[PDB]
Amino acid sequence: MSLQDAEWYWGDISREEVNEKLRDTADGTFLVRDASTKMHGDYTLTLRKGGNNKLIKIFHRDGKYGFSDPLTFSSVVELINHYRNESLAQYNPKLDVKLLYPVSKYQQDQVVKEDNIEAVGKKLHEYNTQFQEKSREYDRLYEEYTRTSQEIQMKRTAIEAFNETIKIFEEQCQTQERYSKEYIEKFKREGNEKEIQRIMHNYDKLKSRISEIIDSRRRLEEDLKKQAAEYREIDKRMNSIKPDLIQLRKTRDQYLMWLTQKGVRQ
Amino acid sequence: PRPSSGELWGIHLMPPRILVECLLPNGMIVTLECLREATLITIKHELFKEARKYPLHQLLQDESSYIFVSVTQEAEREEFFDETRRLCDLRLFQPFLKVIEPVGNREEKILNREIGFAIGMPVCEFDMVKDPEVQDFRRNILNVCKEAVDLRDLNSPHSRAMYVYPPNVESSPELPKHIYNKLDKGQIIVVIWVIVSPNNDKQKYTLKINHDCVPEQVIAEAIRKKTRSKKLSSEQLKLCVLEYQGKYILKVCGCDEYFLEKYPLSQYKYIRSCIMLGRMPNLMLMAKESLYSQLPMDCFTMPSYSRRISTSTKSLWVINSALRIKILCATYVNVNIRDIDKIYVRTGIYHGGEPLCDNVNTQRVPCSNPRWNEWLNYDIYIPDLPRAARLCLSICSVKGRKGAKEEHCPLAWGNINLFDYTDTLVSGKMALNLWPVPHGLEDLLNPIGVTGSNPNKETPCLELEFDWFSSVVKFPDMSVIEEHANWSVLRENDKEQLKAISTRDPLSEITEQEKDFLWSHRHYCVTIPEILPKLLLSVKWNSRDEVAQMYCLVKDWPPIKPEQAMELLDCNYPDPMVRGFAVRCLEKYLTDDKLSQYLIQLVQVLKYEQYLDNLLVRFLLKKALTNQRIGHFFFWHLKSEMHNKTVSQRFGLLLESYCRACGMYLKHLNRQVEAMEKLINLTDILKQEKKDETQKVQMKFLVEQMRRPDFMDALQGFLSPLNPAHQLGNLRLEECRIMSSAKRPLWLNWENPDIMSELLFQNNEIIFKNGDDLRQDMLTLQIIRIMENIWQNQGLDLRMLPYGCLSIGDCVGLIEVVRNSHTIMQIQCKGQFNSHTLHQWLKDKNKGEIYDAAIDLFTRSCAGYCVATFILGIGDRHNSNIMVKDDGQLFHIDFGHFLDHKKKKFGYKRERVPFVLTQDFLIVISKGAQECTKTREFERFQEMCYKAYLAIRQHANLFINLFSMMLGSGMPELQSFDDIAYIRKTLALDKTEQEALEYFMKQMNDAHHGGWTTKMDWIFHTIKQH
Ligand SMILES: Cc1nc(NC(=O)N2CCC[C@H]2C(N)=O)sc1-c1ccnc(C(C)(C)C(F)(F)F)c1
Ligand code: NA
Repeated sequence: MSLQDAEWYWGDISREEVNEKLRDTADGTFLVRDASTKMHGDYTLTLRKGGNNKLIKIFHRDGKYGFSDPLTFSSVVELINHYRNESLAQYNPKLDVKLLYPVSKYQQDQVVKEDNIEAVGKKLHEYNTQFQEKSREYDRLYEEYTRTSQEIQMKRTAIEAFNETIKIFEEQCQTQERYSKEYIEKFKREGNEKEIQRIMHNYDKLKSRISEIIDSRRRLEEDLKKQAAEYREIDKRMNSIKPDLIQLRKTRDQYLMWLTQKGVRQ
Repeated sequence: PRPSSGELWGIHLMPPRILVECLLPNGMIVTLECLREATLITIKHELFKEARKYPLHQLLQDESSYIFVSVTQEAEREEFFDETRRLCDLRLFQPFLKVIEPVGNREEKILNREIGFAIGMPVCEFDMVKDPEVQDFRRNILNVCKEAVDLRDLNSPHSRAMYVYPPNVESSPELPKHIYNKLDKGQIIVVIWVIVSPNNDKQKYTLKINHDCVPEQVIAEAIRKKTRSKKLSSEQLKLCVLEYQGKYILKVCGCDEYFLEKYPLSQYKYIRSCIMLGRMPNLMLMAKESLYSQLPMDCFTMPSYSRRISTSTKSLWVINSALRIKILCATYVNVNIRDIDKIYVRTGIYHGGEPLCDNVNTQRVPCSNPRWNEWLNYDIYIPDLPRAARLCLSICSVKGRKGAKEEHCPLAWGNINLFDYTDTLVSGKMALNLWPVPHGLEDLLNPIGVTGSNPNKETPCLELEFDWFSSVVKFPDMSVIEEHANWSVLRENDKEQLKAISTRDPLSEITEQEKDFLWSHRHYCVTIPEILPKLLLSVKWNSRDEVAQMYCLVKDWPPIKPEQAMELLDCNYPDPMVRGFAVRCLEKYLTDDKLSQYLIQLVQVLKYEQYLDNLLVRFLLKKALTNQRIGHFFFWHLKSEMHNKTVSQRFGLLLESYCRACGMYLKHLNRQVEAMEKLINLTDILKQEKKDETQKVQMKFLVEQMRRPDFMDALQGFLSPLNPAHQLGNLRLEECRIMSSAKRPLWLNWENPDIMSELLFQNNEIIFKNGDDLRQDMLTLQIIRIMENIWQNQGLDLRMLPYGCLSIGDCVGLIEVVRNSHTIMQIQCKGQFNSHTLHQWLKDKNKGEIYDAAIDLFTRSCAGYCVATFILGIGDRHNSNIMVKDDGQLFHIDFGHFLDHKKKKFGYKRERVPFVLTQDFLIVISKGAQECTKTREFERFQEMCYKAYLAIRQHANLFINLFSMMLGSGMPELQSFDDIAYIRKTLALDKTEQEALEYFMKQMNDAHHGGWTTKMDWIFHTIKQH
């Protein structure tokens, strides 16, 4: 009856705040708040239906409140309890998602244990100190993540480039093998030994070059494996921190709300 | 942690001599020692001289029979046809060159290299790709290229000149009265300059003409004063005027900006600026031919890929089934087994940002074994699927440790179009490589995110299977849909409410009552066409019955203002008819001026397109290829994001077509890109190898490098990417330096090669910055410019200073230097500073009669930044990020945070006043008065602020829309509509206008501790005083 004391009456919280509370919740989840217009006596009902938050205006004129044209209810609490037992079919022929699960403010005031303003103020400090610290670390991690991602991309391109390079030096061998075959045969017959050695010497030079390039690629293949492992480990660390960080902020954010709550207001 | 991007792989700069392995056609290998700056002509010549000493020499042809081929850092095997290029500029992977005989299509190979250089990617990669959609795009987009190139040569030379040098003009001729009153009897003094032969003397004629004079008339007027000393019959005279009126064209002195078009002179942005500033316009007259000879001949070739060979149907509406999708398995996830309990796959069916039914999870399974084999049922009927329907999924982790409370975090996400670009309903098995969760995104899905498989194939891979109807299923054609709508079949109170709903902002809450109300009255809605976005959101997009009906409305819908039409291109309106409609509005009503102004956003919403090929991309490309000022920024906004793998396939395909058809501008863009790449390499050396060294040592290294011939070539004689109308000539090496700031920015200066450069733009000073993300500043500066324009058009002269800021790459950018301006901190540090130091400084700089003007300028500038930074919620100002010009103009620099950023990490719900006017500023504004808030000057400043605030508030739609279009942009500070909710608060959109002003006054008082008064009564807001 007391609308101020109503479980689902949250007052002046913004649409966004309601979105957070209705995030990924089951159909039938509802709460009532002041209209965004802040007009003194209009309230807005927010109902969860089919993955979406509905906004349903609650019309306030003369003595009675309601959705549709015939203001049939004399108080706000009347309407919600009379939509809490039944379906929504009498606001609209369609719909009929009722009103099932509310959003209570009392399970939320559970999480601030302390009564006095000093204990709450001390804990707010602690959480907020932990929060900025953990945020800073998550951001450091995300830069390392980003840097590493780039470096891995660079290295992958560079391994490809090694591949192309190596093929080309291997084609040079093959090209040398084709031409020089007939020349060394004939050269032997013409009795020139050290000309043969010059050809073989260039061929040795080419093949050892190939060995260098292949081993240099081999090394870069190693470095990539290592970094690929570090990248996944940075991803692990971020996935542990992230959920704890969100919950940490949500705690801090309501200690601040609690601190505001018993504290001098306009 | 230091791989190197430079002249070779793993090295930033080649040493002055370098050994280079040369592979001859006979199989031999020769090691040649080369100068790092040597050209290929030289290197080839040396090689073939040396090759005489090696075996099998006789099998070698003439050295002019061969070119060099090698592997580049992009892993392309590249043939070097241009032998004038220096070795150090080749981007070799390793120092070797292979001798080959040139083959294939030489002109196409050369064009493709130039294209690939511009866009940062070899275009051969495109030929590889298997996706039908990609190859279809590359082919069909050629229609748009040919259309534009024909529409270019139509009228030649004039139409080609209009392309290269478009009119830079306001969107309307009409003059605000604060501008008009600056005119003397509706007339403007202009100075026309001519360069006269043989000796190129500069002669000055001064004219007084009607502001609305067409440039042809201005030329005739100059002809009149010129031939006036000579006396002649008024018949021969104006026959002489007529005949030679069109033998000349007008140009701005100092930059390449032309008036080629019959717009009124005061409509050209340069002239309009001159008027508002009481600056003398200086124009240069020249013969029409000396310009049209400058014009390159642009020719467009069909590419070879337009010449190549390539590779049971049921309606979606006859399929009677519920939507059913199967999650099979994921390859891996990165999770710490000890920190999480189980993992699972979240899914949803989305149209835009809205679910079409509620979300559905698979079951939870152990981290170590990501397998489901689960058919998920969705509550929707396959015929009820809208054309834009997407599948949005994520692999999520769940941790159950504290009481009954759980922590759900997304590991990876992906989105899929339920229909492909041929309108085929997807079916069968599908494999999706997933994407990293965007920084700051806490939601379990990411429907805003792009569709498609992550091109990186070492990523979590999620196998899916869609249902098969034993036929290929297509979306029903328009004829069918159109028919089904015909198969369906108070007023003053209603009319007012309808209007009243249409006057609200995009992000205004719309109740279920109002949706039904809107939908019911939808036919009358056409009477107020701009209600459309709101009517579209009232539609139930999971019912084919309502959509079919809405399609018939759209077909016949009256166009709406571009500023409104643009909302329909944001992430909330995925439907292809709706977007089509929006684009046809831009076609009819969007001036090139507005298109340039909003280009940043229009490019960004391209990320929201379901398919490569769409009306929006064709329109933009077309505009980009018929206007080169649009073309310039079109290119740099796309290229700056090419490092980002979400968009790089799309943008690279768009950049390729653009570079094919853009003509000779490609040569200029490549010169710009080459110049930036030397600046990136240079600053990478400074930030990596030289990172521990003194400024003095670093300054010695910067100097020695800038004198290098290959560096001079690249950094001299190109167009400025900030304003391509500014030509960058020779470096002034003595004014170039590394700034003391942390990321080691470079302060650069160039000669203006313009012959008239003394009159305006004598210095081009640019800060090149590598290592900070400039996208947020760039947006902010753009918003400031759009604000300044709004105010001017209302007759409010509030002089902002949106300096040039351009992001060219990943965390790399250019800032335009503002001349003769210093920070407040710099000021306080010369001339011991009390609160009066600033006003004293500004006094010393303006003495005598010009003193008042400097105060006036500082006051107006002040007002504008006070209002804008309030509205946008800029990072807090201080003496280091606020600057002042010697003539008194005040402006802000280094924005770098805005909107709700502070609320996220401190949890305080408040609106900051970022710019709080310290006594120092009040003193200046009050001309040194003892009590500063009581002066009439300060009342005047207040009214300015008030006016400025309500003007922007009146335009709230525009700004909100512009921000909405940035949501998928990757800016951590703007990630969803909640970030935009901030400006709804600072603009008090949920209040009345009078309430909003009261609110703005209150914010100023709370921040300044009193002193903001009202010239109005509390009740009616009517003038009481005076
Ligand atoms: C628009 C603009 N104009 C300037 N002008 C001068 O600095 N001048 C002008 C002459 C003397 C000298 C000075 N004030 O000492 S600085 C500047 C600017 C804007 C935004 N950021 C920056 C930096 C330095 C923070 C950045 F980002 F580049 F690192 C500079
Ligand atoms: Na000059």
